[PDB]
Amino acid sequence: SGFRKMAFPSGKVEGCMVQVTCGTTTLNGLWLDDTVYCPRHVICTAEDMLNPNYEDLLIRKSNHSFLVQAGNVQLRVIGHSMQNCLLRLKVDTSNPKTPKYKFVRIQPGQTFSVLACYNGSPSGVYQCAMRPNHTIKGSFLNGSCGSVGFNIDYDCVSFCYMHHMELPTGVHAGTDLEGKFYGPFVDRQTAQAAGTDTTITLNVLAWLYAAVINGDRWFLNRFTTTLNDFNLVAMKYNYEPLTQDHVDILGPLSAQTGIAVLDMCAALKELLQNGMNGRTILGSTILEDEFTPFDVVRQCSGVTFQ
Amino acid sequence: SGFRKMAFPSGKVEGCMVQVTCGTTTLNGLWLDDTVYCPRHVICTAEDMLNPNYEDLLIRKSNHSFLVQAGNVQLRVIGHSMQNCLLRLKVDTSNPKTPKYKFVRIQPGQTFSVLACYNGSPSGVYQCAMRPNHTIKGSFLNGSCGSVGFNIDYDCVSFCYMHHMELPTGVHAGTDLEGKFYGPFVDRQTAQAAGTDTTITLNVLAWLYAAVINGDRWFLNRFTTTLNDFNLVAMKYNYEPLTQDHVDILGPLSAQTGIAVLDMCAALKELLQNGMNGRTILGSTILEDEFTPFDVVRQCSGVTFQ
Ligand SMILES: *[C@@H](CC(=O)OCC)[C@H](C[C@@H]1CCNC1=O)NC(=O)[C@H](Cc1ccccc1)NC(=O)[C@H](COC(C)(C)C)NC(=O)OCc1ccccc1
Ligand SMILES: *[C@@H](CC(=O)OCC)[C@H](C[C@@H]1CCNC1=O)NC(=O)[C@H](Cc1ccccc1)NC(=O)[C@H](COC(C)(C)C)NC(=O)OCc1ccccc1
Repeated sequence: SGFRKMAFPSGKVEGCMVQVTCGTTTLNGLWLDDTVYCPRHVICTAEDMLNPNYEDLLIRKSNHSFLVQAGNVQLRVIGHSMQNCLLRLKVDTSNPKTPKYKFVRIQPGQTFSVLACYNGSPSGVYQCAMRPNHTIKGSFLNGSCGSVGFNIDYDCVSFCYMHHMELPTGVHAGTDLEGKFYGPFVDRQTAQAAGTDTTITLNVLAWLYAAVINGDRWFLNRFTTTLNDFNLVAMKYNYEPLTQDHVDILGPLSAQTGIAVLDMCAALKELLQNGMNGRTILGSTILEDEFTPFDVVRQCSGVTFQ
Repeated sequence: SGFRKMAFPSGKVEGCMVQVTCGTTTLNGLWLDDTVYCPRHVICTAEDMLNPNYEDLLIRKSNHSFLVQAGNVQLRVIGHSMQNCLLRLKVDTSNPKTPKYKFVRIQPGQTFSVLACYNGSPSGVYQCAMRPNHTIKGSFLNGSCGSVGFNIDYDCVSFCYMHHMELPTGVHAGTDLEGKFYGPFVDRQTAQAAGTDTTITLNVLAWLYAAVINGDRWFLNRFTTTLNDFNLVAMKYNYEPLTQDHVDILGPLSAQTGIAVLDMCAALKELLQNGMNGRTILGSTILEDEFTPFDVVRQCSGVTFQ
């Protein structure tokens, strides 16, 4: 029993974190086989973070412009190239701790673990959702750039995020490991703001199923709803519209609990309209939207506490 | 910016997790140097979990009664002994991945990271506080026994918890790494219940400081309180009494924000009496009590957003 925001074990990722220095700028890099990946803003001049031309900045660099440190060991850079908003540095040594890995671009509403890092040294690990507005609600300080997000399946690490910047609202923006930003953001310190965010409906429903699996039914009701009638309410409360695909994704959780998806939607409709009446769900006074259906299945028992 | 429940990176601990089997019972063990530590209830007969006499059960075992698996490698047991509620198994191989480590008994209100494990395989990592009633609000399923809790300072792992049991309320009980239970619990399936819990006042105050450091002041007020007058209110709302030692611990956070501890106590008094008026603090609609002053200092900027 219990239900916690749970990150993946971070060991396979810790073995890949290095420090990258260009001029007086230091940030984190990710070392896989003979390549080190890092945010390309490491090459920005101290004087110009507003209008960098990265092609013009990079052509002025040699391999020995870049210093790469893995623990106390210096890695010699033997090649470099830009890929979108990252740099790919070739080094003289393949990382002996390289795990089985893939690069994946995650989708809005999906979750991942973040390994917060400073000066190539891992400091903490926590779970994040990719928000509908393509930001994450992370926890990052100066020095955290190049920290990575990932998921693990069996023994394969799926890297999905590298950290680049903080927006005015205190939320975070970054790229996949091909260097393409999540959302409309750009790596320059020109004024940018996160779009309006939305509550991840699918995740709220998954979490209500988690609550039932774990033994709590207080918030259910005798009613049902149509998908379209639910969506009228969803719009009012700034929830994402529910789709048939989302209904199908919830099949396994529905089956384990014996609660039809549209019946759980009716329960959710009532919670939105009436509130929770001073009660909690899985220890929460609010409706949680950062657990996916996959996350619920991973963490909860396969046997419902009936 | 941001504020998240953040666990320590788990790699140093993952390298120590093994599987221990006696008869048909399998659980997790912790492998450090040439010793494997695990819950002694691994030796319980399938028929008797109510009244085991562990001395009588253990004397009936040989070294080869115990099977220890590290990944796909079998570790030969060459000695065994009971220490309180754990078994200490001596094995033929010292763990080459043994980190610098200490065993520490943590105190109520303090936090640690839990590495949830099944069949010797780490599955997830999350942060827990030791509750005043000596339980933790974990997330554990069948097979999780022997999962460990820890903190990390510099490169030293301070192990503080090994998991043994779940109580009727869905909360968790276990031992330190000397095998002594936290709280009045015993490792037998005789009826037991967690004592009434209390809110960790020191942590709530630390978290209010975190909110100020990160830029939010909405909940402050023009008032102060005496320690004793605060405690009258604390009793009413089931908060731990605040002591001068707790006031002294909050010195550094008070200094960084320019908010005197008793002034923050007045702010907290008002929040208890009046509620939060539909507002949130660090994204929370309630008062969070699972971040210590140390946790706040670890995670927040050393510069207040004034
Ligand atoms: C990682 C690098 C670093 O630490 O540099 C030293 C400050 C850092 C990660 C953030 C630090 C605190 N929390 C974080 O998540 N990233 C940066 O500082 C970004 C650096 C950069 C990006 C692109 C080109 C060149 C440099 N910059 C930002 O995150 C910046 C905010 O700066 C700080 C110092 C306040 C964090 N964000 C930004 O410029 O957003 C666009 C914007 C929005 C509104 C007004 C102006 C600009
Ligand atoms: C770890 C071992 C395991 O998985 O065994 C197979 C079930 C497991 C961890 C819990 C599983 C689910 N969540 C957990 O945190 N621990 C146990 O199952 C404990 C085993 C044990 C303890 C002491 C002597 C011998 C065996 N037992 C319990 O946690 C038990 C609850 O059992 C389950 C199966 C429902 C989890 N708790 C208990 O007996 O508490 C005392 C009590 C309270 C009220 C009425 C009767 C007894």
